[PDB]
Amino acid sequence: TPYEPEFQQAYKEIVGSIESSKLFEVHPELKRVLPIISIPERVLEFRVTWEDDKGNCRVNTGYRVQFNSALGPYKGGLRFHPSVNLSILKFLGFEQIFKNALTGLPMGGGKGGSDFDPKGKSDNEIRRFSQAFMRQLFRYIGPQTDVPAGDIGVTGFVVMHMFGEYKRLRNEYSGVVTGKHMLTGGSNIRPEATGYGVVYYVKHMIEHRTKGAETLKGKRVAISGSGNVAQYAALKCIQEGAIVKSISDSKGVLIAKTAEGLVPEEIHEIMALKEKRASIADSASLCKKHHYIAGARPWTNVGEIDIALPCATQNEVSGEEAAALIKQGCRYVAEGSNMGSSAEAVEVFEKSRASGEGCWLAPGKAANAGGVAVSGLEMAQNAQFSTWTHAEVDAKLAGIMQNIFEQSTDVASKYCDSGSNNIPSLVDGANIAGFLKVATAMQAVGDWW
Amino acid sequence: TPYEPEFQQAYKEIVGSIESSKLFEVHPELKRVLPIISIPERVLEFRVTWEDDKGNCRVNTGYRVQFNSALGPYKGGLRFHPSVNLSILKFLGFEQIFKNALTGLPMGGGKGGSDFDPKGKSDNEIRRFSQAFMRQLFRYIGPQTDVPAGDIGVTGFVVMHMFGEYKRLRNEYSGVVTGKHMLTGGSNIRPEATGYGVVYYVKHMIEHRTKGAETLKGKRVAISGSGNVAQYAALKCIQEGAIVKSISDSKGVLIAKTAEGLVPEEIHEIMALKEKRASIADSASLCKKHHYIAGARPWTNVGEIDIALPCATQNEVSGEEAAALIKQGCRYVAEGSNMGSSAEAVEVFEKSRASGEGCWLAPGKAANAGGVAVSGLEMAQNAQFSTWTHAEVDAKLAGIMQNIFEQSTDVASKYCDSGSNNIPSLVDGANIAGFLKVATAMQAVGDWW
Amino acid sequence: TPYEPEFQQAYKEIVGSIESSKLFEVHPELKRVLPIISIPERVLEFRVTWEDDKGNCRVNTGYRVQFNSALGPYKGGLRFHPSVNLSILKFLGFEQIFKNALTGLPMGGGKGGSDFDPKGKSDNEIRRFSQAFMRQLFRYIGPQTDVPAGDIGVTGFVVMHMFGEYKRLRNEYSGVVTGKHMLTGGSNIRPEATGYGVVYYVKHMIEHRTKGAETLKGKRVAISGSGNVAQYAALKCIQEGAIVKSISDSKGVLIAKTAEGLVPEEIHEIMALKEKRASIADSASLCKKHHYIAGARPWTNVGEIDIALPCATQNEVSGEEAAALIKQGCRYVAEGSNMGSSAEAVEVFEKSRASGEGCWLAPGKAANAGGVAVSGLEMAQNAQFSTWTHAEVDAKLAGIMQNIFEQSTDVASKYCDSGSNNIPSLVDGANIAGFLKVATAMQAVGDWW
Amino acid sequence: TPYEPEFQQAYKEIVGSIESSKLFEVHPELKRVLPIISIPERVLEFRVTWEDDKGNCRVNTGYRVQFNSALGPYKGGLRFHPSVNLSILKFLGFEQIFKNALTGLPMGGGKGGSDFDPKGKSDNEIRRFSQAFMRQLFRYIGPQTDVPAGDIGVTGFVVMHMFGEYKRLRNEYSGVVTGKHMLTGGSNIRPEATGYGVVYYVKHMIEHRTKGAETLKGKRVAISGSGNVAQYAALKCIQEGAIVKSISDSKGVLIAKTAEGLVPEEIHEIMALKEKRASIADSASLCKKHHYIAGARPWTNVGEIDIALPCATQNEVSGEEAAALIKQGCRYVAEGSNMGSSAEAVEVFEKSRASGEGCWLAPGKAANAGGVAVSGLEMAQNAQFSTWTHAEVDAKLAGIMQNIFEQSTDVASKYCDSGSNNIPSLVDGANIAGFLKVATAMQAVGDWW
Ligand SMILES: NC(=O)c1ccc[n+]([C@@H]2O[C@H](COP(=O)([O-])OP(=O)(O)OC[C@H]3O[C@@H](n4cnc5c(N)ncnc54)[C@H](OP(=O)(O)O)[C@@H]3O)[C@@H](O)[C@H]2O)c1
Ligand SMILES: NC(=O)c1ccc[n+]([C@@H]2O[C@H](COP(=O)([O-])OP(=O)(O)OC[C@H]3O[C@@H](n4cnc5c(N)ncnc54)[C@H](OP(=O)(O)O)[C@@H]3O)[C@@H](O)[C@H]2O)c1
Ligand SMILES: NC(=O)c1ccc[n+]([C@@H]2O[C@H](COP(=O)([O-])OP(=O)(O)OC[C@H]3O[C@@H](n4cnc5c(N)ncnc54)[C@H](OP(=O)(O)O)[C@@H]3O)[C@@H](O)[C@H]2O)c1
Ligand SMILES: NC(=O)c1ccc[n+]([C@@H]2O[C@H](COP(=O)([O-])OP(=O)(O)OC[C@H]3O[C@@H](n4cnc5c(N)ncnc54)[C@H](OP(=O)(O)O)[C@@H]3O)[C@@H](O)[C@H]2O)c1
Ligand SMILES: N=C(CCC(=O)O)C(=O)O
Ligand SMILES: N=C(CCC(=O)O)C(=O)O
Ligand SMILES: N=C(CCC(=O)O)C(=O)O
Ligand SMILES: N=C(CCC(=O)O)C(=O)O
Repeated sequence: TPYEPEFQQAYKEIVGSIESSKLFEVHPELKRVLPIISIPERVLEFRVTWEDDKGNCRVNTGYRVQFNSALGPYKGGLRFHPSVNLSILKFLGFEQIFKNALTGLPMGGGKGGSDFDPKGKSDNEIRRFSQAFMRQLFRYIGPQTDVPAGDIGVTGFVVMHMFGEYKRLRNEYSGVVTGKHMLTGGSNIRPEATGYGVVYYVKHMIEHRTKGAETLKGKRVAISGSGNVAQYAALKCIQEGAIVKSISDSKGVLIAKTAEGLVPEEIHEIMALKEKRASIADSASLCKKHHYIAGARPWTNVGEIDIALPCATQNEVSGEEAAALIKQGCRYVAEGSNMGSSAEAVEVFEKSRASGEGCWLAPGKAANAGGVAVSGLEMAQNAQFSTWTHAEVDAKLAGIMQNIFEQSTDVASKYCDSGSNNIPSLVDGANIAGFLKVATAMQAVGDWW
Repeated sequence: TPYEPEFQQAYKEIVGSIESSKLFEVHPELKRVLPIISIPERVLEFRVTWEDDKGNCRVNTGYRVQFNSALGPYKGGLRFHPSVNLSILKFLGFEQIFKNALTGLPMGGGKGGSDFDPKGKSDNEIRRFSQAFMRQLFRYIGPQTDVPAGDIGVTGFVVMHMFGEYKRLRNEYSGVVTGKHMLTGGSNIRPEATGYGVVYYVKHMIEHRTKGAETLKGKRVAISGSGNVAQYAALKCIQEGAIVKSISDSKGVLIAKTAEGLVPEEIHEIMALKEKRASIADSASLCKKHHYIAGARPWTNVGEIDIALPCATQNEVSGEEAAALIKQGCRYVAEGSNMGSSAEAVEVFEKSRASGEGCWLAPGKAANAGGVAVSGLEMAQNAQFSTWTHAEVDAKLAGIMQNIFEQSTDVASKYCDSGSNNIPSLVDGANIAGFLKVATAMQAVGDWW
Repeated sequence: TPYEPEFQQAYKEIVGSIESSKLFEVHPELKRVLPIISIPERVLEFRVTWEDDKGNCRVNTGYRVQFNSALGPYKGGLRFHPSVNLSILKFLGFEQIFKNALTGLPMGGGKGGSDFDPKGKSDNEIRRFSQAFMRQLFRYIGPQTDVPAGDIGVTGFVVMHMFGEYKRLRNEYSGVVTGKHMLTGGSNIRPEATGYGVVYYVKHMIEHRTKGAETLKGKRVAISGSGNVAQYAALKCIQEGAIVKSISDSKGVLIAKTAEGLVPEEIHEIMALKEKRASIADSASLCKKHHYIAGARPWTNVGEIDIALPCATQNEVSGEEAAALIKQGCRYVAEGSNMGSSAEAVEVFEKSRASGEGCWLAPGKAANAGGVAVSGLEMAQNAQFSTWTHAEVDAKLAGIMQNIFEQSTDVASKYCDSGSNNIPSLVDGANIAGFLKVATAMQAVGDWW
Repeated sequence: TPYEPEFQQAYKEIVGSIESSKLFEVHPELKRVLPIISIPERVLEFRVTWEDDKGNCRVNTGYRVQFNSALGPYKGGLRFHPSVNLSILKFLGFEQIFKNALTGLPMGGGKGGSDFDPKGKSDNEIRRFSQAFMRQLFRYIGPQTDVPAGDIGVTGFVVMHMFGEYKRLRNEYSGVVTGKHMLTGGSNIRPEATGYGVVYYVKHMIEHRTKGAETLKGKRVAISGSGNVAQYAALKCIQEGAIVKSISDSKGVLIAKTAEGLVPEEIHEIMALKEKRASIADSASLCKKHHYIAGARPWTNVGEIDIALPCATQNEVSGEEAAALIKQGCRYVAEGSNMGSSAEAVEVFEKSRASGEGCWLAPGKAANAGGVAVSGLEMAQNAQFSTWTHAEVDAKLAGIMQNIFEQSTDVASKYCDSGSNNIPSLVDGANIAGFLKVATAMQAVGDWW
């Protein structure tokens, strides 16, 4: 039995929500599910051998965790980052079970990736790695078996290289991956889906907490990250009349120097930088206009703030940063990143919600579900031999995020207690709602009794 | 060439309708189809070895008759009953060809099952048997090959155990079976579909026979059986304002002691008894309130009656019972059960229709088609990556049953003669309509020339 | 549960040997095997549609009984005869389990065929039927799964058409069938193997019964049948210095009119007749030279006789014929045909052995095993990428038949009682030896416990 | 990157032999192999769900490490022990690469198993677990892909249950596993092979070290373990005229109380105890006759000794025990167990060899190779459709062990230095010989360049 801190972190939060609720008082038989659900159905690791631009034989480790398939084929992204290991991918894959359950679409949970580092690699090297990766993975996936997509380090470029290699090796053209190109079975809204869905979720939070007194307009938002989720979270914020006060990467943070915050052209500039695996610091002009802080996160540096959207990586909000956010005025936190808040930050936010200023955390498995939701929609369009409009997909996305919110608050009211401020735990509601659905389907298919 | 009485019975009725009609005068080439269509495309038998709760090695025989696939993949239920043998399953599978053709959905015909007896078995034993059965069957079925579901003795519990075992063994999540759980690709209305569709069919019969003078409201209905088909036939009858005067099982019959008949809470009580494989006699309270007759069928015991719905098993209405029904006032018979009426009962009812009181039999292959129709709809929802509403499925079901009625009366008028009472044979119309469609598709795919 | 007389006959003889022996006194747990072993692992039936020389759409039923695979892949011949049905093929497939066990080669037991009648068909029609048959069967067989060969009505012509169709459909060249052509993975001695092995077995019988006082030289032999087994039994008899007094077909019997009996040129003439599906009666010259009896079997017509070799079909020796054989001097009977002796004939011969003149029956599952033995050798040569010499295969065949004899007498002495004449039952010894081996392997692989 | 101590231990010893030798001076390009070879080609983990005798849903983790396939299909045993995890199975699978290379047979290296604990389980539970395990593994193995067999906790009973389940699920009868039953493609000598091969290896050690002055006769041997390897090592020792002074299990050690040591009937008694998963302590009579020490290993308790055969598990000889062995007279150590000697014990023995009393360690990857060698021979017999005699297999085994010895000493002389006592390192020679072969084949197939 090995040391898997991130997996254990994610497991402890979920199980804590469940065990602290009335669920096992009402349904004591469900206790039997926990030892079973927490062992993946299957894990694959494989050597990935590839050739660099200098002709050297290179090697990296690849993985696919197929955690749960009670509700559908395994579904979840691929992460290319030098930190990747089994522990991280188990955290993500376990989260993904419950997140996918919340969407209402027929998707099991999985996650995979490699310790391959895209930084410093050419597009040629990345194509070659992608192809080599898929030459290991193809036999273990399929449109009704396991449907990947892109997570950290895995762009449309990578996903599409993988689609191409699968279609060649299996000699079929199907919905094996999502995040595809629009000419090859892609969905409108898929690039935008995660970040748009985070912001949709926040609109439901503001409505509920203010009992309809306020909207997202004029809210000051601190975003971290500068990739797929952060970009479109920032762009949706701006569309909705909110103020984007920060954006960040692994090297530092850009703090807007105007009360109007960052504007769309600036997000597009950063998008172009990240397409070339460059850093925010590499725009001399953005840095001179705004306030660039090498080595820092946004949270303690953004001044007065209303919303925080962690959109980079796990454990990117410390307990100290959570408390600083609240002192700076923050009352809504929604995780674009998977497990963005550290365990200590979760506790700070949950105590605020219960007893303090009422700062309200939406967990990633609810708030960030828009991406995998629109992936499900991509699967549906592929099966239907159809391509829906932007408006059609966005409306479905909005309806899904609303349903996740409603499931979360309904389940929290049924099994939990909100505390002094009467603000239900989105953390507890998402965990319990997702677990109950999966456990029920598991029982039907024979996974436990 | 072996003795297969039930198969021969079912074959003789179908062929009699066809040969007594003008069909082969108009299309003499169709005579060539009969020797071909009546040999199944394929039959599988397999040993099913399993372990009882005492640890003993047990064995039963399993089967899948894949009768015809001109119109689609094989489709039809699985029956667990100690009577099961090849003859019975051929009867059912041959019927199923024509029934499935009538639905208008792309479904071939098949049937399977085992002589395994669920009575006296634990849920644990039933899970184990289900899994063992599917470990024999899986290689011969698939979402575009052969899609089973539940018949006598095969509940959602069994179907879902089988789905789980298939998905594990084939490592894919697809519409391999219908009658699935709502969290795992099930359809709304599927449990209700057969019994609801029987009653829908009867409404068309009353409208036609009374030329719009009467409705189902207030009609006194004798139901046999107490399982999936009988339960929802009884509940639909009550919803429609009819009076349910009986319900039965293999041990006896409950006759209502009030003119109001049985009420929904009583049907639900019986439903709960049957979930535990108990008998009607095991409710002391139901028996004390009503009139329980050990060892009897409803037909001669229900007093005055308007409709008879055989919803248990084949050959459950004798010729003597048919005549007694008519003396008791019965003018509509609709088979929920497959081949519920004995050959002698069919003749009594067809002569009544032609020349007597006008008592009108709807054959199972028309009246009971709602179940496999909604199975087809479940296949469509699975393929579409969609879950339709209850209202949406029920409306489709109603439209299918109406279309089966119209096909039946249209074809009877075209090729047959109704006799003195001008009431077209639903028996003959269903048989000829179904046969013509299948024969036409067979010719296209090369099965005959 | 259907009427399967031939299966029941074969089962009753085997089980009688076992239950009348000490086996279940020594190993009482083996009683549990009988209900399991007697249900085939799998049965396939399929429609076989084909086109005659006049262009008509024709249909026949095909079958493959896969009875037992504890010792190896299913193995056994295909029979084309209008009598064929499931009962007959179950008899043969059940026999084949035990026969294959006796050979010592890794072969399970199965049998298949069709009610297709080769008589009156052209070679063109037979090619077409063969191909159609294999287009149904191919997915259920394979070199390590189920390896057919030719039984009644299935010649090398048929087997090779089937090989060709399999290799095309599966795009591989392997030992899927035995009885192949020498240019396509055939074995030397395979055509001769059954009839040669029968005569080898008889040599062991004469040695044992006469305690080395006599040989096969000069023995007068009555053979029935005129196909693959009879031909080479007759030719081996002649090589060994015995006298062939008869040969027969479905239309009548040729009795030799000389004490020298039939000569090889006459057997070759009949071979050529049977290649064209003609009858013995169609040689005017053979009939004029010898004594042809329309409608008769040899047994009561051959005059004085020492050995009887039933080599046509099941139940071709009545109890009355058995008694007549003994009155005519017969002291050895060896079944070339499967279950050649009727149940009443078996009893006559077993009582003779025990208490009378000492007439000694060798059951087909021992005496006729040479064919499937050399099939196993063909499988070994295919796997090895090798073709052994005639001498090499014949020596292996001889060694196998000797080992079957030794196993039979050793097991009979261990578990049975020979009676007054001290001649062990070859019937009982073969049945018990074969059953013990299969039961032991079944237990190891989990088929029973 | 996780903590994998056993894997790291095994890797460090191998790489130390290689890096301390002249190999990379002669062939510097081989340095590139180490980062590649040490990442498995593939790892599978899977949940194994099963039912205990009380009907409870149980779960365990299963694994198959497919480490290297340059020389053949993956090959190596399955271990059922509550300690099992990925680290242990990687140690074993990495060892297995090199061991399999040394045999000269075309076998890659792998290992798998489960944390399932057979102790306290019924044979029924073990059958059920075995079957469930194989229902997870079957798709990832095959006769030309990955061929398992039995390691700690995996008996013929388990292996054969697994064969049965594979043959059912894949519908083929092939050499998917080795260690099979003799009626189902087993090899003679396979049960005996590991322990016999250890003792064969020791005979070569004595010949070499004493320059032909001494033999194994009369040598006093301390054996640990009491399972498959220990039993047949003890029985071979006795056949060869050596004295068995100990045998042990996880609960304690039996020290012989006579100078004649243990006799074959005593080993057979222990064999029967271990078939029932009982302990040595459970024989009151053995314990009363001899000297039983609860909680102890043999090494410091056996008195004067010449040979030590660790035959239980990894790290079962401490550095202190190694030094005590030498003080007690031990001059030969041969590992029946994989990595039986701790790292500290290896160093004690290698310094003795180099500079001290000349105590000589043979590593498991050489000494214990007889088991997988005879597995390879079982694969060859299966492919050939043949069963070789005991004598034939034992002669091949003896020839393999001699060849492993010769390869080891030849390679040690070529690339290493023996030290003062002129006794070549069997440790270094096995590691380098095995690595060079695998690296060469890897290069040919494109695994590195
Ligand atoms: N994409 C989806 O559909 C989706 C859906 C749900 C949730 N998520 C989650 O959203 C987060 C971001 O994913 P993405 O798709 O936007 O990936 P992305 O496009 O690769 O962007 C990741 C961003 O996070 C930063 N980052 C990554 N790892 C970091 C680390 N260890 N320390 C600090 N900064 C780090 C990167 O910095 P650099 O630019 O300096 O490299 C970059 O700005 C992840 O937690 C992911 O699991 C993604
Ligand atoms: N389910 C479908 O979708 C479907 C569709 C079309 C037609 N059908 C037909 O409808 C009938 C009932 O099926 P079901 O799904 O309702 O099965 P079910 O749930 O198993 O119920 C069967 C009922 O019939 C009784 N029964 C069964 N075999 C009997 C026999 N030999 N003698 C007397 N009573 C017997 C049972 O009595 P106990 O409760 O005492 O056991 C029970 O009340 C069958 O003819 C079936 O083929 C079913
Ligand atoms: N071939 C093998 O390797 C093999 C091995 C072991 C045992 N057997 C058994 O040996 C017997 C003969 O097989 P075979 O391969 O020699 O077949 P074959 O070449 O087709 O010859 C069959 C012979 O038996 C006659 N016959 C068949 N069915 C008959 C019936 N119902 N009534 C009377 N005569 C009948 C045929 O008469 P016509 O010539 O008039 O048609 C013909 O002479 C069978 O019992 C078979 O199962 C065969
Ligand atoms: N079998 C093969 O072909 C083969 C080939 C090469 C090498 N090996 C190696 O040989 C060794 C023994 O394998 P085997 O096949 O003989 O297994 P086995 O039949 O299961 O016997 C294992 C023996 O070792 C003892 N044991 C196991 N784990 C132990 C632990 N953690 N602490 C102390 N004692 C322990 C057991 O004690 P209990 O009886 O108390 O349970 C038993 O006496 C292993 O290292 C294995 O990898 C086996
Ligand atoms: N990266 C994902 C989802 C990938 C997908 O759309 O399957 C996530 O939910 O974190
Ligand atoms: N039990 C069935 C139908 C099963 C199905 O829905 O395929 C029937 O039509 O009798
Ligand atoms: N016809 C056979 C054997 C066919 C074969 O060689 O597999 C028989 O044993 O009856
Ligand atoms: N248990 C094994 C070998 C298993 C096998 O024979 O494949 C070993 O070498 O440790």
